[PDB]
Amino acid sequence: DSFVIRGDEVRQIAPGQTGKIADYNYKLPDDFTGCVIAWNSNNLDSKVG
Amino acid sequence: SALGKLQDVVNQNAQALNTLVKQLSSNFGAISSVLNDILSRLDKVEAEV
Repeated sequence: DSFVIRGDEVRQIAPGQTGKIADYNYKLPDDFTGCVIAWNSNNLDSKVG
Repeated sequence: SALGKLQDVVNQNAQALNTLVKQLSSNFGAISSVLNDILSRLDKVEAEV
């Protein structure tokens, strides 16, 4: 699942948590088996304008 | 004291039933003995313990 979120919203990806993003558009089940991969992309997605 | 054996058996059965019905009020290390007070005070990931 490829998606871009805020750096402060990384803690919401964990299952059984709270947050606006973790409860409205994306949510993981309580029996999720896998790994969460995330990295900084400031010099790739962000624009000066 | 002529019928002490039957009375003792009845008292033992009653005491066993009372202990079994009173063990529900114990906490056993939990936060409370009532499940409604636990399922309405914590989230769905910490109340499971």
